[PDB]
Amino acid sequence: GLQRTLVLIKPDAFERSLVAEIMGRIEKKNFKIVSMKFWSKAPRNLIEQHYKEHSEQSYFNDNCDFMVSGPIISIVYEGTDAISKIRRLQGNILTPGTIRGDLANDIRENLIHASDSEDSAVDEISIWFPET
Amino acid sequence: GLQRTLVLIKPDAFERSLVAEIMGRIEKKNFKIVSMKFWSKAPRNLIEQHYKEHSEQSYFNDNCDFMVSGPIISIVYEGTDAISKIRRLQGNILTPGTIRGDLANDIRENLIHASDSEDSAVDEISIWFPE
Amino acid sequence: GLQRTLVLIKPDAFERSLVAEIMGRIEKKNFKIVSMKFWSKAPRNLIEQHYKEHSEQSYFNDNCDFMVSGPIISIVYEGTDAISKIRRLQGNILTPGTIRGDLANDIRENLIHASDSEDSAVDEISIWFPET
Amino acid sequence: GLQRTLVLIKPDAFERSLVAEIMGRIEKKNFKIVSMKFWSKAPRNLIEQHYKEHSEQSYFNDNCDFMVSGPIISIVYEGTDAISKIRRLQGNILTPGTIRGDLANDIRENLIHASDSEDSAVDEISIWFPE
Amino acid sequence: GLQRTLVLIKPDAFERSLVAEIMGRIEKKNFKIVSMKFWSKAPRNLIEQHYKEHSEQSYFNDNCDFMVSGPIISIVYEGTDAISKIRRLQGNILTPGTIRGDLANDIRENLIHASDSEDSAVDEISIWFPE
Amino acid sequence: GLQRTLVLIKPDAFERSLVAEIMGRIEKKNFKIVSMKFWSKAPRNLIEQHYKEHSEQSYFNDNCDFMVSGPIISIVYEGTDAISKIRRLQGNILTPGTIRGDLANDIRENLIHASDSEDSAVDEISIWFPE
Ligand SMILES: Nc1nc2c(ncn2[C@H]2C[C@H](O)[C@@H](COP(=O)(O)OP(=O)(O)O)O2)c(=O)[nH]1
Ligand SMILES: Nc1nc2c(ncn2[C@H]2C[C@H](O)[C@@H](COP(=O)(O)OP(=O)(O)O)O2)c(=O)[nH]1
Ligand SMILES: Nc1nc2c(ncn2[C@H]2C[C@H](O)[C@@H](COP(=O)(O)OP(=O)(O)O)O2)c(=O)[nH]1
Ligand SMILES: Nc1nc2c(ncn2[C@H]2C[C@H](O)[C@@H](COP(=O)(O)OP(=O)(O)O)O2)c(=O)[nH]1
Ligand SMILES: Nc1nc2c(ncn2[C@H]2C[C@H](O)[C@@H](COP(=O)(O)OP(=O)(O)O)O2)c(=O)[nH]1
Ligand SMILES: Nc1nc2c(ncn2[C@H]2C[C@H](O)[C@@H](COP(=O)(O)OP(=O)(O)O)O2)c(=O)[nH]1
Ligand SMILES: [Mg+2]
Ligand SMILES: [Mg+2]
Ligand SMILES: [Mg+2]
Ligand SMILES: [Mg+2]
Ligand SMILES: [Mg+2]
Ligand SMILES: [Mg+2]
Repeated sequence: GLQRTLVLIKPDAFERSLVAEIMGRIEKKNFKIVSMKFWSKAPRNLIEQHYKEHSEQSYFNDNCDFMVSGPIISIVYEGTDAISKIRRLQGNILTPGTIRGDLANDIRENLIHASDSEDSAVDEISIWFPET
Repeated sequence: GLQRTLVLIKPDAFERSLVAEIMGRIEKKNFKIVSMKFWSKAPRNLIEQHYKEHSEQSYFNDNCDFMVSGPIISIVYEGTDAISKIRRLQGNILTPGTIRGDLANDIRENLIHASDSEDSAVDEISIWFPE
Repeated sequence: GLQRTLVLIKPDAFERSLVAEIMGRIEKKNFKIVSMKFWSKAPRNLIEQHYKEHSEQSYFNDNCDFMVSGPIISIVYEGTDAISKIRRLQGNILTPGTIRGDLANDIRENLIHASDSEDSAVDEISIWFPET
Repeated sequence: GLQRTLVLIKPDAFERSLVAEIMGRIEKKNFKIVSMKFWSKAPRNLIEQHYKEHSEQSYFNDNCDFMVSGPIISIVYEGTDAISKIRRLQGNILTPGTIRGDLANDIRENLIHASDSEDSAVDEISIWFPE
Repeated sequence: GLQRTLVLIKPDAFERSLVAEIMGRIEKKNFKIVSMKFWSKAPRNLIEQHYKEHSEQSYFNDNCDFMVSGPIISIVYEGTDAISKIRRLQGNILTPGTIRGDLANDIRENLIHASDSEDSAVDEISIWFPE
Repeated sequence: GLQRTLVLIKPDAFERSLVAEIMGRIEKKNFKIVSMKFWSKAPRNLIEQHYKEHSEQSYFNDNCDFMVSGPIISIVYEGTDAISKIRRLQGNILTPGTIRGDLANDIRENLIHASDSEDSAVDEISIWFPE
């Protein structure tokens, strides 16, 4: 039933004034905020931990540089089937109706991260909320 | 082209203050209200009749309990291809862009019913609007 | 504390697809629907009763004709200080922020009626909801 | 891949006061206006050229009639993958989440046109914005 | 009393993706577009004429600079009491419920201009729409 | 011009799912989040300190009870004239167009606190963000 998932609101959301728009979409599907931190600039080690599965890719450093270019919010959301449901809400830039489908048009500047699995959720929550 | 369909706004929509949000999505798709009733509490007999096709399912009684747990609005909507279009608007909890997709996250508490066929529409309209 | 007020959603709201927009504004201020009726065309006697205080004015018949030109919803709303608060939400065509201020621009086609006093509320509710 | 595409806001959008709603959906996806013309009533020749590929279909003249029945806005939008993305945003009357999916319910009165290919985009831009 | 008024959507509205939001507030009040021009960068002369009455103020040239720092839309709107009503809709940065009250927070970068009188409306329309 | 102010999102905003709606209104007015904390339950001592100027009022204890009845968000916002502008956005339950005017209808459960002066802002920021 109940799950917790990790969401990042990305620097481009701040730049484009879409923070509340994104949070509102998750809130409207009835998911609750369990933990939340605002980072004026997230420490790079946290970002590199978060994206460690990508450490070998050509885009790794550039993506980290983006994620450090402005503020981030890290949020733990709770609700039924939260991991998959918030992943679906995130969507992609090809799918209207979703956060990325309605609001994003870039492979990197895509507004929001949501955990993609039970395993990744557990790990991302411990990165951003280790006092847990 | 022109059809009529039956919509129920469920008790969870009242509890969560989403009645206008739901009705607004249908209105914006250019469907028109032909008939509408507000029930502070719907008669259990009407609920059991509405969900008669589910009477042998494990969830039948609990669902009926939920459907009488608060107010409901029954609406007849009219427009081109209304039955399937409003069904598509209803959607499901997995599909963002739809009413249930954007707003609901429960197998039972899912905000809206819309008729799924011509036969069920005629039957459901008859139930809520016997006049 | 708690009051009930009578709201009419006018034919122009139907014509312009603003029914839910208007109802949403009242719902968002936390007022609850206690009674509601949809009228494909309201009987004229009800409209003339509703506007009886205006029976002598030059605009009486024309206003009644408008109120009968399309569907109406009659709603009883309940909440703290409902009469005055919903009156304020209705507002007027000069006051942005209000239903009429944001959405209406006519002396007659102004989308919504809300009871203006305790006395008028009691009387309007009994017109539209006599089985009460 | 930066692209430019042609959008028409149709007379039904003006009639239904949905012009800003439509433009806003495109604006929110980060597409930029490159040029724009308002036509209180579009010259018929421009409409016939626009739908030239449809001249042998039974609906051609009634569709043209509709397209001159009220104002039109023609817009050149620019952005990454604009042709395909704005086409997707336009969507269809069956798919909620899109402009047509949320707002339209007719085969003819469907609110918006967006170029469907690189070739048609070049051609449609030359019709509405020959300069 | 049917009137026509001149509206400018300013470069900050384009920068902040608020063009449709602004136009939508006017559209929802039932005002109609009579003409519209998009300016990727407005000719400076047009801007200097528009703010001619301010030519002796200290902010004149910096204000002009801002007004050519990005695109502009000039619109002629029509409706009952349009000059006063659209002026009121524009509002000020202190008053929530209005365009500037909800969306702007600067003396210069304030999103929208609306004609403030019958005389200025006639004059502003002649600048932007001389034809 | 530039100021910082302290905002609390109150427990009733969480209960009614209005957190983003409230934050969205401030964001749209171009104010920026400088600091933010989520409290699943705020320490009563912090609440009593925040409302210290009310300690001799009849409603003090009940208000504190309410303020610890659910989660709160404390936010420092920054922008031009932030203290009074965000105060104006907060508004009151009588004034439509504002946060409390559109969304609240209670003397206690009123969704948002915003600092009302420079002195109270410095003091309130110090309370919630002692760092
Ligand atoms: N191919 C490619 N991929 C990129 C580039 N920059 C960033 N990315 C990837 C890194 C991330 O996995 C993804 C966006 O961030 P995210 O939080 O992982 O979302 P998602 O990809 O799981 O849906 O985009 C890039 O420049 N090229
Ligand atoms: N599958 C399922 N449905 C439940 C449960 N509890 C209540 N329901 C209700 C909610 C659905 O709106 C209603 C009918 O759903 P179907 O999925 O039965 O819909 P339909 O056959 O009317 O088109 O059953 C439940 O526990 N499981
Ligand atoms: N002066 C004038 N007043 C008119 C005209 N047509 C309608 N009215 C009045 C009748 C109503 O009192 C008012 C609008 O309806 P309502 O439900 O009474 O709202 P309100 O006037 O109490 O705010 O407009 C009209 O043509 N001229
Ligand atoms: N298929 C079809 N199209 C019609 C009819 N009447 C008007 N039209 C217009 C609406 C369409 O936008 C226009 C072009 O046809 P299309 O390429 O199938 O649609 P589309 O690419 O705009 O989605 O034809 C009609 O009766 N049938
Ligand atoms: N008063 C003032 N106005 C400035 C300044 N810099 C740019 N402006 C511009 C913004 C105003 O829209 C424009 C015209 O002045 P106005 O008539 O007082 O404002 P308004 O009628 O557009 O609300 O002057 C400035 O520094 N002070
Ligand atoms: N006046 C009043 N205020 C109450 C009551 N119960 C709780 N409160 C709280 C809600 C207000 O946000 C808080 C402070 O309001 P003021 O009106 O005291 O605001 P301020 O002095 O912080 O600017 O007092 C109550 O019963 N009456
Ligand atoms: Mg990923
Ligand atoms: Mg179902
Ligand atoms: Mg009256
Ligand atoms: Mg086509
Ligand atoms: Mg001026
Ligand atoms: Mg207060």
